[PDB]
Amino acid sequence: IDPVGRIQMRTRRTLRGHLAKIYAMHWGTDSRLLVSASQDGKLIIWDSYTTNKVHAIPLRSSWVMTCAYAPSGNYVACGGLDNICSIYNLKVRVSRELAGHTGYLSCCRFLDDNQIVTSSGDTTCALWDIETGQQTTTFTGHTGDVMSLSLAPDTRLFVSGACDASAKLWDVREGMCRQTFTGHESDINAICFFPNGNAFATGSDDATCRLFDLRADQELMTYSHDNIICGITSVSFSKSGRLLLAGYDDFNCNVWDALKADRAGVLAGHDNRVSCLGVTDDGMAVATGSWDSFLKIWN
Amino acid sequence: VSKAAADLMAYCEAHAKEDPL
Amino acid sequence: CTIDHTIHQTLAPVVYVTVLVVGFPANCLSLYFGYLQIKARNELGVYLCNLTVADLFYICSLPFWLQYVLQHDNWSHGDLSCQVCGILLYENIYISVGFLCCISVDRYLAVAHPFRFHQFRTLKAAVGVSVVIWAKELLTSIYFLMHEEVIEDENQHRVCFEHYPIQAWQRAINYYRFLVGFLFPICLLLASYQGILRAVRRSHGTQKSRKDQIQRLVLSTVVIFLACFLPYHVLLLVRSVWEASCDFAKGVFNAYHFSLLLTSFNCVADPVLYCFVSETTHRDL
Amino acid sequence: GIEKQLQKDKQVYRATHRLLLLGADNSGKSTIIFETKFQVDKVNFHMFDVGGQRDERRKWIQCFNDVTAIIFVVDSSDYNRLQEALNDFKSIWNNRWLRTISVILFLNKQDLLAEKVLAYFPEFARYTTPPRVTRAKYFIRDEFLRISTASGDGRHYCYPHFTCAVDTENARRIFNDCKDIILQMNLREYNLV
Amino acid sequence: QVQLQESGLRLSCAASGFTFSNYKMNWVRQAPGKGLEWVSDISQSGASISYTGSVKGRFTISRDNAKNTLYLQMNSLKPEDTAVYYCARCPAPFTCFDVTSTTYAYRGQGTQVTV
Ligand SMILES: CC(C)CCC[C@@H](C)[C@H]1CC[C@H]2[C@@H]3CC=C4C[C@@H](OC(=O)CCC(=O)O)CC[C@]4(C)[C@H]3CC[C@]12C
Repeated sequence: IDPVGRIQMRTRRTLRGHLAKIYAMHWGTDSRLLVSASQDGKLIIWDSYTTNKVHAIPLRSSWVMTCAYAPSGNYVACGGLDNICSIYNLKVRVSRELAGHTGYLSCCRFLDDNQIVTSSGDTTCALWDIETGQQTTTFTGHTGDVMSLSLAPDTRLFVSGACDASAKLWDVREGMCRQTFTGHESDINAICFFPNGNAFATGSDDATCRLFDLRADQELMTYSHDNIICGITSVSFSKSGRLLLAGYDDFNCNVWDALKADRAGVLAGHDNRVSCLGVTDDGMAVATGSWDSFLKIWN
Repeated sequence: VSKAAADLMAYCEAHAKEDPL
Repeated sequence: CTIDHTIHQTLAPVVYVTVLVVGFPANCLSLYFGYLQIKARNELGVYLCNLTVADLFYICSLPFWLQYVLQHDNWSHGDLSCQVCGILLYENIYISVGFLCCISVDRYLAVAHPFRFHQFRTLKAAVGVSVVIWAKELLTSIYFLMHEEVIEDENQHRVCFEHYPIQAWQRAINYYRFLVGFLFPICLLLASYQGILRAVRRSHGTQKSRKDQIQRLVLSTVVIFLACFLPYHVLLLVRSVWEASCDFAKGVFNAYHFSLLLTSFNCVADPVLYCFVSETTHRDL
Repeated sequence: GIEKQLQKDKQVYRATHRLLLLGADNSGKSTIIFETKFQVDKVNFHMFDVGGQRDERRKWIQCFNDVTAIIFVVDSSDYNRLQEALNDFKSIWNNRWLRTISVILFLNKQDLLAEKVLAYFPEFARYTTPPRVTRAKYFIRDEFLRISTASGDGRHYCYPHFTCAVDTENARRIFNDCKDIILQMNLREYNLV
Repeated sequence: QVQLQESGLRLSCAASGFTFSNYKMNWVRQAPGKGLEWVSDISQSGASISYTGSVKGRFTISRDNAKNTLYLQMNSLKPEDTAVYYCARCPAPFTCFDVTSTTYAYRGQGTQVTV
């Protein structure tokens, strides 16, 4: 096939309003407004075009591991070492709290205005009803702490990665495990869904990525190198699924080629670890945060 | 596995026209 | 009063040339690193950049004085050039001295009082003090530009910024210059660095390898400042006190001008002592 | 008016100091996730004790990468679990994310150790002090300090202390050791080293 | 899919599903009615070796990367050594936290040793 070739991108905007390290970020469905979370107990909603802070929310607990943006744009969420999921209304008032987990909250994703899916470090996931504020289902297959999750485009399934070198697929309606994949040697840090919804990618501490196809039930590609001896903190796909972007602990992000599986680019502009990484809904820009307290937008 | 690979490449080539990156 | 100025021709041009070539690049590098410091919230970047700009201003003058020496101690431009160059040579060293004192005091506050004076050492204070320092430059520059009678001639070549014997106003200004621009800054530097060394040796978790390296660096900086600036002010004061005849002037000429040629090595020693020693620029450099 | 509030909160942020509290169940670290706040000489310290999680710490420990110091409490009167505490300290010391963080080590329960001595490790036979209670105290301290000095000499330092149950000077010690840590940082930051 | 299978007095560990040489190995026992206790470790290349004081001078450890197996040559045992022995592999390569954990995912099922 025709290789992608060198992929050169440069920082367009830089967002500087956070005091501590960035731990998570998420984009809005409008492809303009994004929410980011910092360990200094602040939740800022930015404007990429102008870099103006639309909002700023002080959180009760300083250590937040994740944040989410409602697909309708009327709410947000976040959580961490407090073992709660806090949901804020954007009429900003704390509208609710979801408290059923036992370990720290690792990830969360809105299904609707009324439902949200969460994972915790107690090795379980759960589906909530926001109006009633109680769990509806639990998913209890994993053996190690769940680190990431990713909702399917139809919103009827999802995959989760755990600190056991394995992944699993769940039926939201049925609440039963469908499959299991074991290709890695150490903890899984990130997981993503391919645009078509029939695959996913995974980054681990053994310093490799791998691509799993649900129908074949086996790892297809293995994105590694002989000189990379660090783990992977985040992954993300592009609009077409042709470039896989992965952040590392070497302070740089690499732009892999999902099919040819040979690195095609690098984004070296952060002085510390690259923690979070997201791609816009309409595929126009890429945002990356780091432990340097700065957010950068690349095009 | 060949079928899955073929479908993945087909998708990637089919949606390559509108990928700004 | 005729003077034998052959010391200029023999010795001054080589000092001017070496200082210029060795110092322009070093000051450019130091300004670059200070700017990198400004990007973070560190205040020392403000003072480092101000000191480097003052050094560059001093360096800019040297071509005119070198040419003046090369054409047998004769000024061939207008009087305005003579006044500006004389100011930049003689009165521009005290801006560097003031900014050295600022850096020293900042380091003392940071090291000896870590949980205090957080408002004092903020960028706003840095810019305030820098403006207040350049205000004195402007004041003295105007004061000296008022004395248009700063150029004379004998044997049909014009001498800029020198009178043999010394004039009344030079005698008046030399006491103020000695006192304020030498004796108080040295007191400040010695006090601050004694405090820093006290705190560092009092330390608990710093290893004996560094506890001696820091002491070496502090002694080096103080000694180099002292060497560069002590003879000039001693000779300044001796001239201002005793010189009242042509014979005494032509006797001291060589020693006075030799001690004045030593003051031009500060612009070279400053980058070395204040930027390049830091390890952050060590690998980059 | 977001910018003014953010500037004010940034000014507030650097004024206070964070701490992490670590230890075992038998170590009386609670009397030395909960939040504690105290003040000495008008400087504010915030100490955090994490107890709502499972017994695997290799992932949520990374949240405390940029804390000022770590407080490690040891129950020195129990010879059985002393090797477990040594292994815990060795794991903490050599972590990649905690390589720049200084440890304040508290050897608690000194009265119990004295009582036990007056009433595992074979190298204690050929040991001499740098009286039995002094030898045991410094033997355990040196057991920890061998691990401390075996690596990471330049980057960070370990501050040891002997603590009893009725001790009231722990806050002063934390204040002084944090002052020294900050002095090291300022030394490295102002071109002095 | 990692898997550590022990056998065995000279104990031998069989490792599968990963590179053997880039990891630091350990020896973890579990006496009756007590928690898991660390015994011995050996670095990647086999240079640095450490022991619990109890088995100092008695148990000899050596790793064989070529055959991908770990050994604990033990002699002059005591009744206090009766316990289950597990083979542990702390997770990160090129570098050891949760080995003696209640539920650690990277250690074998173990072999019961009775004296
Ligand atoms: C008229 C000619 C002959 C004399 C030129 C010499 C001076 C007028 C200079 C030399 C030393 C200078 C002083 C050196 C240091 C200081 C301290 C400085 O303040 C600080 O150090 C603030 C603390 C900080 O930097 O954090 C303010 C300027 C001042 C008084 C300077 C004022 C101007 C002085 C007296």
